[PDB]
Amino acid sequence: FKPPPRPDFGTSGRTIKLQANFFEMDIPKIDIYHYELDIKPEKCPRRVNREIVEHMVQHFKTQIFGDRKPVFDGRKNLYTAMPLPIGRDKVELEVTLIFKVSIKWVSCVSLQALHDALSGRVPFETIQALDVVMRHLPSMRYTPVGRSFFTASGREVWFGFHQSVRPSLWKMMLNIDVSATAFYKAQPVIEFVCEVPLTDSQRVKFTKEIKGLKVEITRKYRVCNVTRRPASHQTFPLQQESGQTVECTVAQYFKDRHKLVLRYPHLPCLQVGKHTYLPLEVCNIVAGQRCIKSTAARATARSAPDRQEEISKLMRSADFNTDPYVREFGIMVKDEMTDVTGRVLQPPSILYGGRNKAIATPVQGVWDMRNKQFHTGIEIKVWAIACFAPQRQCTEVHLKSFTEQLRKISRDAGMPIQGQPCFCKYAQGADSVEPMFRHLKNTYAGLQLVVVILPGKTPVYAEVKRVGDTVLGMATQCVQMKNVQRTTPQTLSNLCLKINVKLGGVNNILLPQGRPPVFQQPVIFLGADVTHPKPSIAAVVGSMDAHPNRYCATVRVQQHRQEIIQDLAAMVRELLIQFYKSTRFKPTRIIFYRDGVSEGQFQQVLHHELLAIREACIKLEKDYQPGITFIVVQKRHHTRLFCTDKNERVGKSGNIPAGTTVDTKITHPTEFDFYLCSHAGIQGTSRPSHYHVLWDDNRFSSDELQILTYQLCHTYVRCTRSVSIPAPAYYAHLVAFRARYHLHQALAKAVQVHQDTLRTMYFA
RNA sequence: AAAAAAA
Repeated sequence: FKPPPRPDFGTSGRTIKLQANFFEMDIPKIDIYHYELDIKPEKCPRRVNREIVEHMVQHFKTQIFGDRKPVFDGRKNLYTAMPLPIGRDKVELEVTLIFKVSIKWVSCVSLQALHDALSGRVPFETIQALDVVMRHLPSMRYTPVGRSFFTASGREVWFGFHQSVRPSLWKMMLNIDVSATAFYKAQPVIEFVCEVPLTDSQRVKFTKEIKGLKVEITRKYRVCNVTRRPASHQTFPLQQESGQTVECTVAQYFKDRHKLVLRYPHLPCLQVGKHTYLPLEVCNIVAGQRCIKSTAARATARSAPDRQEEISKLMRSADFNTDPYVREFGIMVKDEMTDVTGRVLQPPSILYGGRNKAIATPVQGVWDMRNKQFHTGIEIKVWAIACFAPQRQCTEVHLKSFTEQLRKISRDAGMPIQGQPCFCKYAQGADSVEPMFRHLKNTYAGLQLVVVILPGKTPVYAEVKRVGDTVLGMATQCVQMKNVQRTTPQTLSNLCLKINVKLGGVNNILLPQGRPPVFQQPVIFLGADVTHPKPSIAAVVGSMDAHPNRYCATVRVQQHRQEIIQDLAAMVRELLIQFYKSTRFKPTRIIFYRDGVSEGQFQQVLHHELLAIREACIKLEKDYQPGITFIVVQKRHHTRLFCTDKNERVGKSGNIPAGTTVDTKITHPTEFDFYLCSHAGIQGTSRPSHYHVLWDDNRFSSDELQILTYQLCHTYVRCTRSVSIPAPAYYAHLVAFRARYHLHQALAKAVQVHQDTLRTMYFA
């Protein structure tokens, strides 16, 4: 039900001086007064209600407000510094040239409760109020997008920033970060049509780009569909002065009431609202809407000291300590970043294979395959290469050499490719793949892999994967034609990493000598993530080794945009059933890693998902009562950590080193959480993964779980690196994403995977 | 779809 109290802060790893974009807030101890605001009509969006309050605050200065300046939620909440005569109800107010406004007093918001909640005794309404104060004035000036703000200097990038009030130990802080987002450019639709008579293929793409967007007339209409018929032919039921309803072409209607004759009658019409039709000549896309979905990569990113400068530049630009509404309440936001002292954990040694074994020691989150080979190499006796690019643009000599080098490296990689390709084909057409794909497994018993080669963007990868893992059960490895003409000793080396484990092999295992005490008993590791598009796809992956290296995946479909997992009881049980079949043991502890859950869903996710993970254990045996560790991981937060000393920055990114852990200062005051940069930053500013532990029966310490989380990120089997999140939560992302390429019993039947592929990691 | 990182 409720999260556990933080056990400790731990003492592991070397200390490092850092900075965070958390800015301390000097909060007064006065009370805040909340007022509900019911305005008619209630249909108006966020921005208009803020203008209504903005107009009535000046209008009724003598009547009700006076010296005070009120902050506005944007909907139905209004906080003030000191009380108003409005208290006890009631005032009904008009806004002149139509809105009737009602200001009703609610309750007093005591700020000391926060000053007390950070030192014993977490009132959401108080933190809800402090954000409204800081959010209010930037909402006036800039265009708000969720929590972030943006301004205006066929997509277009708008540079803005993010703002949020977050609680921390002993005090309150303000989180600010530079943010950029793609926005649909304020274009006339005719140029929006131009930038993306129309053919059915020419037309159907435009409908995908503009559906659900808002346009104006040369009113506010949200587009629903793009007509098949042009303006000169599309009709609508027009009534006449007589009363009878004749059919009228949309081109001729503008020719009568609006005196406008269309220049582009051959183009279709934007359907707005039903029964309304608008041609493309008179429509401009509404400015200020976030885009739903190379040049965008150059504007984004920058060194970590570069981003650290922009946040401080922006902190100078806003100057929150001189914000008239922040002045009214007395809040003071420090102009300096918060100094935090993190800890860099030791990376676990990694045992490789072959008779020469070896011990890879990761430095800056990287090691190499050099003078090493696989812990459990899989010698491939036979396989079938199937290139899908023509010998007009490819040649046997490529594949004669591509396999020549590939065989040479797998010889060094520990999975010796001793056989030779049973056949080597050229085949084109996504449809003819399946008939060929059927004929290859029958010709060769003990067959393993099929190296299909795919040139550029193509939906054949969807069918090669759909027919590959769900039906017949053969292994499948894809590679672009761009990588068969050019073979560097690493492009092929990362391939042998994926292929070996996809054939049941073990590329590497953590040093068992140096391992936390949670491995003294049998323990299973789970990862879950939901990817939304109609149906949301949920995947749950479970540990199968005690190393732990090999995993197994279960993926289901569920309600559109649903973040909870109802089939968690079914999937965890099925996952944990496969654990006994492979390990011969029952896992004493379940370590659940959950991804994609915001704190607004913590009480909703933990309640159901922990009960489902307990329903899974109880269906096995009446007394199978292991310990559940519920860990929500977060990568889409906004916390940033920068190095105080230039002698600790790593690479051109200037980012923090791998294994940087933070328990103090900027974490949740009472509960148990921490930020952990398991990886090293190659590009831009690193975003350290945050782990909030909602349930823990296993009685973990802060150290042991932080080291366990760090060690699991090394166990990724697709690169010689540490990664963003632990491998279970990472593998869950692949599986739910792999099910997307599998295109209502048939959907679950399409997402269901074959038995022989379910044996190991088809997804890696 | 060699891979990680970056929105």
